[PDB]
Amino acid sequence: LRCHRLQDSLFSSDSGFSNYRGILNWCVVMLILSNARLFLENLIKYGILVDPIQVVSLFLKDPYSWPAPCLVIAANVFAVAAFQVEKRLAVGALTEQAGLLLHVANLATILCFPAAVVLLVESITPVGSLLALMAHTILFLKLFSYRDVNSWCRRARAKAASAHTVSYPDNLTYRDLYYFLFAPTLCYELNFPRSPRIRKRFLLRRILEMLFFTQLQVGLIQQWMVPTIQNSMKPFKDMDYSRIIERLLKLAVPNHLIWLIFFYWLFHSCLNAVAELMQFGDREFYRDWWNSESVTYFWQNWNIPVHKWCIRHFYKPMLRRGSSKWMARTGVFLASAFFHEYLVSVPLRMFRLWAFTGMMAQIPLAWFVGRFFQGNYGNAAVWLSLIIGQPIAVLMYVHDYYVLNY
Amino acid sequence: LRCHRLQDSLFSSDSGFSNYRGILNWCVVMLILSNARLFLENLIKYGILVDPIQVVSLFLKDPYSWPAPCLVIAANVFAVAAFQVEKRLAVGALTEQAGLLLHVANLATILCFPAAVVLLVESITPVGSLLALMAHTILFLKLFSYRDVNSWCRRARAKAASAHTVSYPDNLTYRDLYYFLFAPTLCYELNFPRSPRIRKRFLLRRILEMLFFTQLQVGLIQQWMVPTIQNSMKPFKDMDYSRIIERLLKLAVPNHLIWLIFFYWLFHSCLNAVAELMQFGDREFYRDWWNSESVTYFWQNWNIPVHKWCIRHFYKPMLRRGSSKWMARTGVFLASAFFHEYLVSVPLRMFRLWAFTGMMAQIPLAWFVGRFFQGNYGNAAVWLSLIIGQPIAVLMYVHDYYVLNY
Ligand SMILES: CCCCCCCC/C=C/CCCCCCCC(=O)O[C@H](COC(=O)CCCCCCCCCCCCCCC)COP(=O)(O)OCCN
Ligand SMILES: CCCCCCCC/C=C\CCCCCCCC(=O)O[C@H](COC(=O)CCCCCCCCCCCCCCC)COP(=O)(O)OCCN
Ligand SMILES: CCCCCCCC/C=C\CCCCCCCC(=O)O[C@H](COC(=O)CCCCCCCCCCCCCCC)COP(=O)(O)OCCN
Ligand SMILES: CCCCCCCC/C=C\CCCCCCCC(=O)O[C@H](COC(=O)CCCCCCCCCCCCCCC)COP(=O)(O)OCCN
Repeated sequence: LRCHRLQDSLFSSDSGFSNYRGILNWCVVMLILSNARLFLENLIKYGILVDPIQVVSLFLKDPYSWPAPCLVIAANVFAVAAFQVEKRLAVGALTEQAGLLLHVANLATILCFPAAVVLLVESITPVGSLLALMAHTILFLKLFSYRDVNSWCRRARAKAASAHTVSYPDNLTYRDLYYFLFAPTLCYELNFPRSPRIRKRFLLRRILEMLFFTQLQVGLIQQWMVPTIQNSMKPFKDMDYSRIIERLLKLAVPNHLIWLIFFYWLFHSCLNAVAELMQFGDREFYRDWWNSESVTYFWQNWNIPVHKWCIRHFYKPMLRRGSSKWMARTGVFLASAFFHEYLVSVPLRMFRLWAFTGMMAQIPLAWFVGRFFQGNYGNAAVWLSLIIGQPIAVLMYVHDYYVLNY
Repeated sequence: LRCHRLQDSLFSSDSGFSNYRGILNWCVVMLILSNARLFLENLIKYGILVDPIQVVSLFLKDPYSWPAPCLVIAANVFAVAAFQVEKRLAVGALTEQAGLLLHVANLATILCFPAAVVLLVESITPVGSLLALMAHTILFLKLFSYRDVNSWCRRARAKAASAHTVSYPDNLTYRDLYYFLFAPTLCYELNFPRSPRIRKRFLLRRILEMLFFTQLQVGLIQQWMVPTIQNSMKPFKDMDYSRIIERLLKLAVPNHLIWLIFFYWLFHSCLNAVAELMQFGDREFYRDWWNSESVTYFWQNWNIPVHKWCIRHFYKPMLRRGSSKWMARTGVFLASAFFHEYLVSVPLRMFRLWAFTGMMAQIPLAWFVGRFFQGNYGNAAVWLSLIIGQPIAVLMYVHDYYVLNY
């Protein structure tokens, strides 16, 4: 025919190729080539330990100590309490007002009890504090969705009474609830999709990814960031804006890499390992936030579980139960900022209100990046907005907690 | 509807997402964040020079010296000679046998003259030697395609004589030929596609990419590879296989990064700058060789110009002018290996026949990777096959030439 068309190079902006799966395999190949010797070393050196049954027996030796696993186990009380008020109002008792009050009390207690235990106890590690508060905020969102879905499938039955798949009143079983609580999702649903089998190879690869990226994050921190912080061990709350920026410029890129590894290690490897153990089959925990040419598209695709919980339990109901789309969006912003400063600042016992100010500054930044940049330049603007952006607030919190202790 | 489908995570193999444009913008953002200060520094420090008109006047001060630009300029003699035999047999003279002999003489001279000048001159730098030989092999392929296309469009006219677009005998103009010679293509064609305009912004970005990635390659070499080579300055021709491998394991990853930057800097930035200056509009210089889950698919998409020149001037004619598809493929292999060892080993004056042995070993490696691995594991196997693969042969040549001189 004609050996020469009129086209564009694949790497060009106006080409629209977008088939770069292989820039991922390249990053995997290079991470492995660079960390595989050390990973086999640390795996034989740490995997040879007797961790599994010794740490559990040690914790069982002194309950009421190690208050973070104590909190995580006590969360079952709130789980069972929600299940009880549900299964009790499922038949005859607790007219909707009473059940809604019991559930609101249970939810507010899920939120305010672990915060209290964390603040009013000195023997609780901050990483364990964070695990307790994150488990309890996950449980809070899960039980909020539980209440909402059961209320819906109960109003529907009450209506239709005067006109394989499990119907409404037959899903209130401890098996069901405690499968939902460990499901990689925040939106309750009768008849979750299911995977055919367990795929031992997939689960093994997920566990390997978790171990590898854990060791990689440890490398990143201990060899790029802890040295840089220890060069000038001065808290951010006392430094000035100039010195703060001079230090954050040195700390940003390692912090960004650590956050990318958190995202992968958690929203792909950990959540897929969980969803594979208990066959879950949905497995859309994230969407392509990396090719997000705006901050608004970034937030709507980072953390798909939380976002769809938001959109169908906190934003759509506000539009229904009221008006002012603007007020719904600002309420979503408020809730997200509250949960961020509650996850980052209650474990570290700080309240400098930095995560909140960063979450705020995301707004003018979002308008800026949405208005000025487009396409791949907008995507690069979003990548900048993530390198400094919000993760720098969490970095400031952790930097202050590091230099104020060791 | 139903908030939970049955799907897979985007990073999973069996998902088939492949929209990772944004893992590229991330690499650009990070390369810029890591090298921008130094790049502005080296640009003000090197761009302030009076390079443009001083080096040309200095070369014009002593022609017959600097033999590499002398060779590149003398290539115009072969260009004009091919154009002359064409435009002369275009009308009445040089029956096809005579014209074919003149063109074969011209081509063999294009190949054997710069090799001779390079070998039989001591004052020629190896980088300039390589530029001369690469310009002359590009000219050879271009003129081969020129001969073939004009022969075709002349046989067609001779036939049809006894039954906007430019017809055959009206394309033989110096403007046309010397546009073709500088076109980013190896396949001649009457009526090349054309771009509408010059797009000063695009050309500026291409020049910026060329400068940036040149400085980046200089950084890579001088700060990752020259130190590593100077730690043990021992030629590869004298070391044993064990020590050779011990050193190549240390040299591979920097060599691989340098080769990726060569690929980009040349097959995208340089070729697009050229194609934009002289509006060319075709601009398919490469295809997605990065997501190539086999070595055979890699070769067929790395270097699209050379590959399509191959497929429609050296492989399809052999299938036509003969048989034995196997023999056509092995002839393609032979020609590629010859040109590789002629580009890498004539400038360095070495003839250890290493590039040839690597090009050979690509064959069993290609069968291996094609048979055993699939999908993303096949792609990772190809990435391995590029990290050690063929570029290590060129690395061995350059390492020997470095340690044997400085
Ligand atoms: C004693 C000798 C030590 C050195 C030689 C042995 C090294 C062995 C390496 C072990 C590391 C294994 C864990 C790495 C972390 C990643 C785990 C993994 O398989 O990740 C997978 C990613 O893998 C890929 O993408 C393709 C496979 C990559 C294999 C790369 C092999 C490199 C060479 C190995 C040897 C390295 C030697 C280094 C010497 C300096 C998960 O894949 P997915 O595409 O996301 O989807 C799969 C589910 N659909
Ligand atoms: C104030 C002057 C500008 C900022 C400082 C200089 C930065 C370096 C300047 C130039 C080197 C650029 C090398 C790569 C060029 C990439 C061109 C481009 O548009 O990339 C695009 C993607 O990349 C971008 O958009 C990058 C935009 C910049 C992001 C990085 C941030 C720059 C500003 C802060 C710099 C701070 C440096 C100091 C840090 C301590 C699209 O890709 P493509 O394949 O190139 O296609 C374009 C044509 N269709
Ligand atoms: C020491 C290791 C050096 C590795 C250098 C090559 C790797 C390039 C670096 C980062 C890759 C960034 C990828 C795009 C980020 C957005 C998407 C994302 O979340 O990516 C995931 C996040 O991963 C990352 O961000 C990787 C972080 C890289 C940390 C690099 C540490 C370098 C340490 C210093 C090395 C010094 C070498 C010697 C210097 C003289 C990666 O996903 P995957 O495992 O590839 O998925 C495949 C599943 N089958
Ligand atoms: C504390 C530790 C020591 C200090 C930090 C040291 C950092 C410097 C060390 C190593 C980095 C050396 C350079 C690695 C990347 C080589 C260049 C490269 O891959 O070029 C790319 C070539 O890519 C291809 O041919 C596709 C296949 C390979 C995928 C690209 C991989 C890029 C890796 C980026 C790593 C990011 C961190 C770099 C840090 C300087 C050109 O792509 P582009 O510019 O993104 O184009 C899109 C816009 N049109």
